[PDB]
Amino acid sequence: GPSGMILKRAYDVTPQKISTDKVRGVRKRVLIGLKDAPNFVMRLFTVEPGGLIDRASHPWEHEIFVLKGKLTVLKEQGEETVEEGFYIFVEPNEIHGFRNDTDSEVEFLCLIPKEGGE
Amino acid sequence: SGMILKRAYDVTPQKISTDKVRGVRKRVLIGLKDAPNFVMRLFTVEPGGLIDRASHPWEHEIFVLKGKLTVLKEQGEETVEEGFYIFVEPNEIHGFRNDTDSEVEFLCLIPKEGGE
Ligand SMILES: [Cu+2]
Ligand SMILES: [Cu+2]
Repeated sequence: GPSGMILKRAYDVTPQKISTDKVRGVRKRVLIGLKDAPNFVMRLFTVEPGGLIDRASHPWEHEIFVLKGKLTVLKEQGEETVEEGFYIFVEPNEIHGFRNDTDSEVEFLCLIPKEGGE
Repeated sequence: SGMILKRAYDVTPQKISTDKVRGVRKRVLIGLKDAPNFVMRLFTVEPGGLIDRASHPWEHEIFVLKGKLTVLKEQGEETVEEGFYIFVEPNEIHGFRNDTDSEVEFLCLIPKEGGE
């Protein structure tokens, strides 16, 4: 493929609104997307206060790193909150979701294999 | 289980000190034991630390978490700060240095073919 390196301020990517049956109060920046990625993509999610990524599962994993705030993680059984500096691994097909129960924006990096989209 | 939630700091850093890498610690957050496709590491570069120029047949996806990171390119260099992401194409010459007086941290993901 192509050569070179991209170095860019993540906030120079505009946050795009995500609105689906199971997602509300969320915006996403695609940092390293399908157009460039050999294998996996990098997104930066912003969860607004009260925003919800409701429980779901899908045939690919997540690798997540929490950048800002207190994130509530929804599990098959119950929930647990983590904060900036936590990582999360979600195996393929594992039930998961996220909620922001705080009054300030939560941000996390979320990487998936590119077969799962961007 | 099917979900791991952990404070990255709690993962034991590994000291690296070789002919090409000095003053660097590496945490493997999501490693080969868990990862179906790609691995997640967190590097700490001490003041004056160096990851010297190299290339390899896999990409890097990096996010700068803390500090001012000097990025070595095939020729020359570029400094970036916390809040920058870096995509290094496969085979591109790259490395890293910390010219500041405090620790620099960055997240670094590679496909599993690259090891952890
Ligand atoms: Cu998901
Ligand atoms: Cu490298």
